[PDB]
Amino acid sequence: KVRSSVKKMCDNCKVVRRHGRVLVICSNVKHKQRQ
Amino acid sequence: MIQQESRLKVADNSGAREVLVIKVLGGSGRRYANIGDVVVATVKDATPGGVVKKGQVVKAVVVRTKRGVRRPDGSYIRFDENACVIIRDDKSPRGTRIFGPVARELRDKDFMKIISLAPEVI
Amino acid sequence: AEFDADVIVDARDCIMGRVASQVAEQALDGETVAVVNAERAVITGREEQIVEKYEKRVDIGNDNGYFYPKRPDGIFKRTIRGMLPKKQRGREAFESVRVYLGNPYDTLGEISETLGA
Amino acid sequence: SIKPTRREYISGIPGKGIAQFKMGNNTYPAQVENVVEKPVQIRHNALEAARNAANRFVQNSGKFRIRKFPFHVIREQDGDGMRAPFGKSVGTAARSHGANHDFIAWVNPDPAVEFAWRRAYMKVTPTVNIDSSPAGNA
Amino acid sequence: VQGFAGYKAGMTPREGMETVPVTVIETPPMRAVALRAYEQRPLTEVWTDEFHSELDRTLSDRLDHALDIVEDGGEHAMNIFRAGEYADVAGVTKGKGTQGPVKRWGVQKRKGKHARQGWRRRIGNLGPWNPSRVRSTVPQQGQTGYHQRTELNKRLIDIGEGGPYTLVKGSVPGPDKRLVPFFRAVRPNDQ
Amino acid sequence: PIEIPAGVTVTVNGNTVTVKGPKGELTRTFHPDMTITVEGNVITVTRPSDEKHHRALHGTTRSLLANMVEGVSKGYEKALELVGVGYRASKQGKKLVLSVGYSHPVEIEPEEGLEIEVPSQTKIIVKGADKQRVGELAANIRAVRPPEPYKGKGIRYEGELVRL
RNA sequence: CCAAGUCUGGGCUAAGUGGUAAAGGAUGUGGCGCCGCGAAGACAGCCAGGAGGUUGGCUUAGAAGCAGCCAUCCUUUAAAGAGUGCGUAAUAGCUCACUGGUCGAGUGGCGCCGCGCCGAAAAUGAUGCGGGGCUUAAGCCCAGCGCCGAAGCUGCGGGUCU
RNA sequence: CUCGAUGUCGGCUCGUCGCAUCCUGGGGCUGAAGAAGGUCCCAAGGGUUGGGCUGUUCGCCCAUUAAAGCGGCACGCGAGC
RNA sequence: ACCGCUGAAAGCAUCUAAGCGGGAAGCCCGCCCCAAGAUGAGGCCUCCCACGGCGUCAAGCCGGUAAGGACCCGGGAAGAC
Repeated sequence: KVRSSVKKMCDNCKVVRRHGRVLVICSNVKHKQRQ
Repeated sequence: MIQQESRLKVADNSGAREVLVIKVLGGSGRRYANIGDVVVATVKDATPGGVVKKGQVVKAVVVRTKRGVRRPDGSYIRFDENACVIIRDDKSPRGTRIFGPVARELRDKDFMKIISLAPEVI
Repeated sequence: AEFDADVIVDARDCIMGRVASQVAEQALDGETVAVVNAERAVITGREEQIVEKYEKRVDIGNDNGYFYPKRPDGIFKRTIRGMLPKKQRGREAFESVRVYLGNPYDTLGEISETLGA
Repeated sequence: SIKPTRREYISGIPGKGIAQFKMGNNTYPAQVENVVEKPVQIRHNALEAARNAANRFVQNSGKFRIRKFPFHVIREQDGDGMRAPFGKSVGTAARSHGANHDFIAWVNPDPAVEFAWRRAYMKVTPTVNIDSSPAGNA
Repeated sequence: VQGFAGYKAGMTPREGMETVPVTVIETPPMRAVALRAYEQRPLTEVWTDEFHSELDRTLSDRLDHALDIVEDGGEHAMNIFRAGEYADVAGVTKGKGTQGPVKRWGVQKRKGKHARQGWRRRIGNLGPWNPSRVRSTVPQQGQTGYHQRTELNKRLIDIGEGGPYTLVKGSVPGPDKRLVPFFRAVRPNDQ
Repeated sequence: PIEIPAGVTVTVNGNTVTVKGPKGELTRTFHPDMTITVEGNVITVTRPSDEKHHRALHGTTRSLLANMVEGVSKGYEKALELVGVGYRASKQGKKLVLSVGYSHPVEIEPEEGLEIEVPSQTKIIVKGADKQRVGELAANIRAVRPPEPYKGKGIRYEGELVRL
């Protein structure tokens, strides 16, 4: 969502690279981190 | 047929007389009120305050138009006049009674109510 | 069909660059180069963005038009022709070269095809 | 570096209006602090503020000391339009000479205050440098 | 010849059950000229004279079944088109000509207070100042009447021979009776 | 760094590795952009990079291989869950005939290779020959039929949970 | 395209960056220093208790880590967990911050960098100057080497003023 | 740049781009069950209505509607009114 | 966009660089409308045969072949001409 400025929720929410892209991931709809 | 401010009498008794045609009811564009159709106009004048009253925001339908209606029966029908009936959101008349005949139509687009009240449906 | 044997060449793998380059080189001077290979051809990795640029030849459509060929055949059309000008010789120099698909006479097959191949 | 008309004819002799220096707590060794590298008539206000919000998030022991302070100022629109411009003051600060000793998060073991200041940098404006002092930070 | 076609009979409606207007169409089997194939090399149109008597005054189903009637001797009666079907026909506009941006192209003209002023018919404008001269956009008095017109969802109702002729569902053949009609039921949707 | 137990006929040509076995008749591909590894009684990773990068590159193949095998011999199995207080299924035709409202259930076919099973209407699952080609299709239906975890019901990957 | 090394040497790119941008992010990638250990056989996997006086103070109608304001100590023992954590009405399960068997040889951390991807959306139609180019493609950094190219400088010869 | 001169507001017509998208599809989010809303990412195809009073645009009001979009181009257009 | 599968490097996970799929009124195709003057003038069938005399690579001057066309006339929802 935040497109710009993502940084680790749940004590897990991972750091993944898709299309060089960095989009938050972690066992929660409440983390759908993306930029 | 019948829009902007073309006028048309009553045949029911709702307590009216004649009514100005605001919008043709249906959805955007649309430019026409042909019997069966439903109009968004008001009172140009109504009896001595029956129940309606001059200049009353309104909702009425199509039943008399000298515009001539082509019956799927390659037939043709029209009238000496142009007017219709009021209604209760629920495509339901008010006039307790009818007046000049009308046309199958109505039925086809819901209204029986008048369909039969009518003195004669042509 | 069959022709001369003047400029007897082909293509495949190589670098879709200097490739044409000389093609003309002799494209100039005053020679005819009929080869072929298209597909086989070759050109920058980064396929992806690889097939992009030339899709930039793809839908580059300008009312006034702007076709932008859709078969290897072209790719080389452009490019090459690129090497030259547009007054006489050059021009002609564009009729004097000719290539084709598989083989009529004794990564370079994806962008095309891709955008038309 | 355009600066003002004089220290007592235009606008010189003020308090600049702000929120004093020291906070946090002592600490003999532990060198915990902050400085910069950017040049900028440090935005007073912005300034004053910032630092403060700093205390807002911590509270007590962590040299919430801070070695800054504006003392001159700009000016602009007031009068005719654009031409012969008189001057109407507003917004003093101080030159953050391309880096230098900012404020200090100084104390034994109290990073619970390092993070703070941290929060203090975040804020600020001109980027900022996160650092330690003689020894580091413990 | 890949298809089937002839000319405009005319229009009239009448009968049915609710009633419905169509159009008549003339055409037995206008013989069979070669047939489409690009085999061994380039092949398309031959001509083993067998035509009319005057014609030298000027001297894979669709096409396939053809082979059926085009080898028979030439001609080929029209009408698979049967009871309730959708071919498509391509008339020829109608020598209507060069007209004003009026009917040629829908548009509102000279309003009132000036909707007469010995004023009238004539488009509103072209292009702005900075944009650039002109567009190939806004049509123009783009002549009409000749266009190779046609359409779709062309449903045929019935047919009979007495003279091989066809009855149609809604005419609009484009061109006029005695006119050049060609039909098909292309990528039908009503299928 | 692995093995090739019983029957694992192995042929690595051009870059393709042909593995023949019991109920695991399979012909897979395998990079020429690296180093093959096979010796008739084992096999493993080849270092055509030795460097972190390609390192993993095969550090993947490894598995890759591992697949061919276990795949060629003991085919694979995906455990599915039929959790629907209305939905339900039980093979029919050479495919499956699931159901879950709407009106038109659906027939799904495991093209040559894949093969589904209706142990018992409620639950089901697939047994192919390539964990790869399996897990996928296996799921490609597990969803196919909305698992909607709004409060519990639908196709779900074995070993799920609930919600609120 | 247009004249001149698809020179050689050794690094760095895997985005077409080059071919405009900032604050701001992130086990991208390559090169440098630190804390703990792998035979108290180490981090991620897995077996288990997943310890007791801890169920303290404001508010309690409920702090009793898992409402929040203050504590942060003691322990009989395999050590501890000021119990960072999903919860519910507080309690009630799991999770390492705690370690045995099984493996077994490199595993997690911050400082220093040089290259690089999100932030970075526009109006006629598209853009490195164009065709174009991914270990001489070519870019960028550090090294040696030879060729181009002004009307500038040498050779040719005339001109002309002081 | 133009004063040896580029005729300026609103309207009319004829429109053409653009996307930060009003309607429209596709999505992830929700303190989302349904339904309907809110949040934000992807997409411009097509489309986005009659009146009123105002020189006006703007704007308020009337009846619609899925919707009744923001803005370019001399806030497009006078050798077209 | 957006959702997944198979699995490295991170012996545990990951839509992921490589391998394979899901998914839009949108792009390409498809549906109508031109259209090789696209100087790359395209295909194909159906007709016509080697005429005269002159210096030349006379690819230059004449009767021709209704193969054939035209012009003039008479006519067309073909149409300013």
